[PDB]
Amino acid sequence: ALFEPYTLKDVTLRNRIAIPPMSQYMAEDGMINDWHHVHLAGLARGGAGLLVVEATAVAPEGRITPGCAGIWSDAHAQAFVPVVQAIKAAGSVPGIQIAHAGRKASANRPWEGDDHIAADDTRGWETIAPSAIAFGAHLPKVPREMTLDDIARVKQDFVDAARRARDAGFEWIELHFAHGYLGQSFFSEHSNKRTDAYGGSFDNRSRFLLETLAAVREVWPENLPLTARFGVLEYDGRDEQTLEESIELARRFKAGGLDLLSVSVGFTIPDTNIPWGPAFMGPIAERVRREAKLPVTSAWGFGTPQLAEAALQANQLDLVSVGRAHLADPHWAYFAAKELGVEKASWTLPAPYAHWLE
Amino acid sequence: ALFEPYTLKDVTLRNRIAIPPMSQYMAEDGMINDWHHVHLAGLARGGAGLLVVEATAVAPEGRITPGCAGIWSDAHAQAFVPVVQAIKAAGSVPGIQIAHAGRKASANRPWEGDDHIAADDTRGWETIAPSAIAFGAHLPKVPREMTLDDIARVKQDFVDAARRARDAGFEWIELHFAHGYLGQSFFSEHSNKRTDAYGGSFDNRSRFLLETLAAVREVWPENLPLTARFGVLEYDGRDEQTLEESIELARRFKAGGLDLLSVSVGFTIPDTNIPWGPAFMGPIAERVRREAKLPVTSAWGFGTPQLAEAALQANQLDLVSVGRAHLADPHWAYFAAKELGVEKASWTLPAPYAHWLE
Ligand SMILES: Cc1cc2nc3c(=O)[nH]c(=O)nc-3n(C[C@H](O)[C@H](O)[C@H](O)COP(=O)(O)O)c2cc1C
Ligand SMILES: Cc1cc2nc3c(=O)[nH]c(=O)nc-3n(C[C@H](O)[C@H](O)[C@H](O)COP(=O)(O)O)c2cc1C
Ligand SMILES: O=c1ccc2ccccc2o1
Ligand SMILES: O=c1ccc2ccccc2o1
Ligand SMILES: O=c1ccc2ccccc2o1
Ligand SMILES: O=c1ccc2ccccc2o1
Ligand SMILES: O=c1ccc2ccccc2o1
Ligand SMILES: O=c1ccc2ccccc2o1
Repeated sequence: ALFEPYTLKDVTLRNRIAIPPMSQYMAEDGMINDWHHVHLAGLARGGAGLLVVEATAVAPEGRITPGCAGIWSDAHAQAFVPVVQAIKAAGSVPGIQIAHAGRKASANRPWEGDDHIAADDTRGWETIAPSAIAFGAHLPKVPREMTLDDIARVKQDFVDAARRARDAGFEWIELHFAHGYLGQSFFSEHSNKRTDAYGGSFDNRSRFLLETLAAVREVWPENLPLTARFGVLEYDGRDEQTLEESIELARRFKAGGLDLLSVSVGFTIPDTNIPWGPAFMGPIAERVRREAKLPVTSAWGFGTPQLAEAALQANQLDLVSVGRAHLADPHWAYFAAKELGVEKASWTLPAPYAHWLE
Repeated sequence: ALFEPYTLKDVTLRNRIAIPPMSQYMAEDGMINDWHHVHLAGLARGGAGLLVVEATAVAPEGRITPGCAGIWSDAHAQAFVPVVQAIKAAGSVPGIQIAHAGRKASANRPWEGDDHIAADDTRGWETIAPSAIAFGAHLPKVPREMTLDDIARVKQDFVDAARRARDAGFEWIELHFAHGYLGQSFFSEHSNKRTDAYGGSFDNRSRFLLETLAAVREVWPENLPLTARFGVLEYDGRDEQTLEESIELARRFKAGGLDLLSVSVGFTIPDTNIPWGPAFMGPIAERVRREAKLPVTSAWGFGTPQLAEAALQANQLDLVSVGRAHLADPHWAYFAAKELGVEKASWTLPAPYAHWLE
């Protein structure tokens, strides 16, 4: 099942293996470079059906860190063009995740402290969010409460980013509404304490996300998959109520033209108890898929090829996202094809490799 | 031992893992392209101490196939510059193998027949060699016997190639005197039937190789390793006599400034019986190392990390060359570091990978 193709709108993936967005923290002032080119091109040649580029900020302040990729100008977008073209030459579908880190912005690279940047560090910047409340823990900075104009500006930033992504040749877009960043923080009552149209009720908390989706849909081609990543629960002791609301929003996403949902955990606050384990998201993704009638992918521990295969056969997932295993071995799809007994497994790879590995 | 550094002349490799030349057959009219850039850069980031670029023809007719890389003009050399710079940025030493395919030239890509190109195929060309005798089998073309001017011209081609390699920034050069191509074919009595100064006696058969080495040494910096690959036996029933002469030539190579010998099998003729097996070259490489007092590397089946480690501990090898395992997994050095219990094995890789794999 892992090596059956998948067709969504006009796009066909050669298999069900997706490489999820994985931030590299190697960009400079948002501009990607040869780190990203070789990294992504090498992954595409590894055999995966879909490669989703790391979180790419729609605005400078929406980067997580000083090394995050950005697409907030045409020059930033044009930098993606040769990379997109290399992914395509390798036969993988190029996708990109567009993002805004919200209150989690202005942080250090994970191997450089992983924490909010010190006040007098010239690299740092003010963060913005639905409400002036800090994440806490290693991210204690209190964000600035967004004005209605801020909200309009960020929505337009998402539109501009999607427009650029389209024109750079991406065939698959993913709105980053997960992992506690801006979009996730608008939906969660933990972080959203607004009393205007963007806070309070379920309708109001959903509003930012739904409007951003609608605005993006105006510029993103109908025949190319339009997707999002969304944390559907927090493991914060409110899981049944949170999952119910998240599934309801997924229904609204679908009605608003969303083709597939990448199902994640919220990470909106630090005080949680996540039951980490191989493929632990499987049952959650399946419930979203069933109850919203929407294709899904998810991640965490699917680098064991048999787990990926089991998830697909059980219809918990439509695509299986495999992250860290691809940092370890960019040719993981070849490893998986062998593990699963695929005919001519070496031809998961391009000829100059496949010929010799048969 | 596999992860101890190695210093040769002014060059220091971060470990004893070498990626040997592996032809990609993806070049056009000798010019390399983004296939080679991403392929080589990705390998460099995988952790290997030394990356030797595939056989690169010193002249158009010295390509094995229409897809082989070339360095027979300054424009061909300049194309290597960004690749060399990427290898260095990744902390690997960039080397290159310069070559002339001799009677084995003008062949199809291995996945396109692997045989001599048909007479009326517009891609083909006349081959040149010490004597007009065919390899046989899948390479039945009779080469043209080289004139003394041909020999002068090819030596100068090797000099020009080494000069270009130097200027492109390579830190390690390997003369391809192995695998039945031009250099190997001059040394072997099977293929060299000349009656002039370049044939007959051991001195005469060695001459082409020794003069080419001397000529190259004039332009290749003294402080950068000067090496060659050389088939030391054929498994043709003449192994003791052939090994004795090959070791004698290795002594002459050393006296003439050779820093390290990549020990191989000759492949000069098809009628042989090679005892293929994991690390089977080990005992042969050790005998050359001992009897010529010269550092060596070799290859074939060392992708099993424990075999690589054993070879080094037994002083059979100074560097271990690992080829096909790197086509399967460009991050093989990381796999090896884990297998061998290296401290902080993930940091065999660059930070954007290592941080997450610890
Ligand atoms: C280095 C790294 C970078 C990541 N970057 C992103 C990102 O930019 N956006 C995102 O939504 N998830 C990101 N993730 C989360 C992954 O997409 C994925 O969900 C996670 O690694 C779990 O899958 P795995 O066990 O196969 O690695 C990242 C994960 C890692 C390890
Ligand atoms: C695809 C491929 C290309 C190769 N190209 C070259 C080459 O250009 N020059 C050379 O001397 N050897 C070449 N070789 C031989 C390798 O360098 C090496 O000796 C051989 O693969 C055995 O090592 P291994 O078992 O680790 O693969 C090539 C081997 C392969 C599989
Ligand atoms: O959305 C994200 C962005 C970055 C990241 C890094 C490590 C782990 C998870 C992550 O999720
Ligand atoms: O799988 C492939 C096959 C061919 C190719 C050519 C150039 C660049 C990347 C490529 O990837
Ligand atoms: O194949 C791999 C290798 C390492 C690793 C580390 C963390 C998570 C997943 C991983 O997968
Ligand atoms: O010198 C060489 C050049 C190419 C090659 C291809 C496959 C196997 C061995 C080889 O050796
Ligand atoms: O190992 C590395 C570390 C950094 C780096 C930067 C640019 C290109 C390649 C690189 O490789
Ligand atoms: O790791 C590997 C995987 C495949 C393979 C095939 C032939 C020779 C060596 C190999 O090494």
